Amino acid sequence: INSLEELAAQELIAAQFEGNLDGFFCTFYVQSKPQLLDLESECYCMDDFDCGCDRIKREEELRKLIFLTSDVYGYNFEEWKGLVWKFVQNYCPEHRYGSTFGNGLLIVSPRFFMDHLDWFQQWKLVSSNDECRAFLRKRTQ
Amino acid sequence: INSLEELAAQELIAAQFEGNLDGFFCTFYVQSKPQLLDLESECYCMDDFDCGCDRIKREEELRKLIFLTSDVYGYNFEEWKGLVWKFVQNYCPEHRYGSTFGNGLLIVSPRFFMDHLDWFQQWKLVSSNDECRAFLRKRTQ
Repeated sequence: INSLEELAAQELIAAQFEGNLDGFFCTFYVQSKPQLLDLESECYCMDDFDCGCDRIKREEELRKLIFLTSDVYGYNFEEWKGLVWKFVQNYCPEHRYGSTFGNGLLIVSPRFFMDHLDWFQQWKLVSSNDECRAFLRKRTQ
Repeated sequence: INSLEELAAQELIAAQFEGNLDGFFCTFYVQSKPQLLDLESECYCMDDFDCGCDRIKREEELRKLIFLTSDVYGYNFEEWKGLVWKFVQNYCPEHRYGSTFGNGLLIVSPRFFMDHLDWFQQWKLVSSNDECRAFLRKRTQ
């Protein structure tokens, strides 16, 4: 049922989303049981200085919440979006020196992806920070 | 022993620079023997997955080079500035609920400072990424 529901979405991504959910410096994956510990770090700055481990730890915390809140029926969808927005705010594109750029990773369950197909289709077309902020703004309904 | 040079700098900072070297999301200190090892991390990812450690290691690496190359006479100033650009490029403030809008930290030798005071005044009154881009890339003087 986990594979079975994951399979339909992965087939649906192939069919209608051209094999991917890449958006603006961020892509979504659709998995029933993600290996979230494989996406973590162990990070200490010594001698009490913000080296940037916090930024890392915050990113992991938010990816986790974005998944866990997606993996249940009926979570507040605007509050979910606000979490994505905080992730997006905290992301800082690892642009490999020259003119290269990379994508932040987020994960959502298959049930959630398939309750929100139109939304994930728009996600892919986001082209700026300014559009992104508008797209993720917490509407009432 | 080598404080004499630092204090000559600290006196000029207080006297002629309003007591700081803050610029556009970044700050210079002037130190003869900085404790760069204090300003460090020991952190790793798990998977092949880039968890954001690479950006921190790069930051330290560049910070240290920025200091070491300032700590001798006659280094290629344009190339020195090139390191500063790569540092700024690789920097990003941590953002959660707008504020805070924080500063990166660089350190430079007393003598390097005292041979480029004029350049350091211009560094302060930068206030955009494009002003930063131009100021660092354009042949000085």
